[PDB]
Amino acid sequence: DIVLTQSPASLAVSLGQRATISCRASESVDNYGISFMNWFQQKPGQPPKLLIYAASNQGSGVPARFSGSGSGTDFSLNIHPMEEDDTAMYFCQQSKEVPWTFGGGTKLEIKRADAAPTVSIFPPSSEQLTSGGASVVCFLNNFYPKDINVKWKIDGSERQNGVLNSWTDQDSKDSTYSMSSTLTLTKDEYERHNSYTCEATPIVKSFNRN
Amino acid sequence: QVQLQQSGAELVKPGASVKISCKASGYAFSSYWVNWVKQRPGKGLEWIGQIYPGDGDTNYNGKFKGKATLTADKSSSTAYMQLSSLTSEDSAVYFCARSRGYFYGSTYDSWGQGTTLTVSSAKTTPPSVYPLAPGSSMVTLGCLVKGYFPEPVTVTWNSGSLSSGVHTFPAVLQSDLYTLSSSVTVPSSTWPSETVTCNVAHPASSTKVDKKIVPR
Repeated sequence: DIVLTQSPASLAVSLGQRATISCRASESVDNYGISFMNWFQQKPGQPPKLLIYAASNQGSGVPARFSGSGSGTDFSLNIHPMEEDDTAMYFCQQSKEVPWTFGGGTKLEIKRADAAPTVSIFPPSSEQLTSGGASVVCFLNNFYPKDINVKWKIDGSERQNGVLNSWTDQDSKDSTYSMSSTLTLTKDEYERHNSYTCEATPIVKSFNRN
Repeated sequence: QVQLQQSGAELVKPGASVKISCKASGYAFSSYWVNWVKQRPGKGLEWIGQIYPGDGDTNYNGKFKGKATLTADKSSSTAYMQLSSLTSEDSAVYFCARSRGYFYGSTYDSWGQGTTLTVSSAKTTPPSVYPLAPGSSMVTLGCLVKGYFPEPVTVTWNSGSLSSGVHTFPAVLQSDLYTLSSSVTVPSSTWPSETVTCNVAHPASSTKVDKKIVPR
């Protein structure tokens, strides 16, 4: 089988700059001067989309900011100028030899200026309390860069057990990230404390159980 | 236009089989290879095999021989993939894709939307839907969709007409149940003087829930 190795696994590039993604094959993916190397973009929840076929040809409707180079075992995809909606996964792929194979993917993200999260905290709903549970939810929205730390405090003491976090993929329009953090307790444990705090590292939001 | 339309998500128990379909339109189905591709939840892409519908010939990735069987129905322009003796390793998104001739690097040029297969013995469970209002110039509201299986759910706000300012977060799995949340941010002049409603559908349990976000 032909193995395709992509480099780098992850890349962050500023608006207007050049991104270069490489793909190296374990053996040639060309014959008769034809290349069977193709490049695809994949956005969340979507199938891959063709960018470049046969090493260097733009797919139908693909903008000139996408280009491809290479032959034999060495190939590269270039994007210039980088735009906000280019944040995505990128894959190389060879159709020379059955089984057709894909590279491992490159996650290409956009750089932008830092932005503090908009933080919102929510007590458990009365509905959840009637069934015996108590989830406290904190949203940390529209921030940059993606690395952020959320800390929970209950009555002034840090709380780590019962926390689950989820992050969105980079926004295709404003290049920010968002995250949700949920602290789940029993109703009885929730009712044993007063103040609940969510902190982003700080930006602090709190409520008191009334 | 050229289009491939795949069958819906399936939850099946280990040891069973499933057959996924891919219906083509907008071109001569007999004349182009149809390929099948696997993508694990957070992973890369694997080619399973391909079929030439005009004559039924198939080429398989040996890794999938005896797992996958590819067939085609020319009359309905539909390709099928059967997956047998299923295990949790077969849980994935499966795509069909049309490929082109060597003039085009034998590239894929049209894809189905994907079919998610969940192979599990865990039991189907509908979500509990909890509205999140502030404890109380822009106000953020939320909807917590807790304790469901399998994926997916669909969450909208005001039946989808409230689409800007929304963040719907990836579900998290714990103890065979998923939980996700969604936030929406609106001007304070629009809530609670106007109504905001979370709408949740969970097709696997044939459940739909609407919950207004009520001020506290």
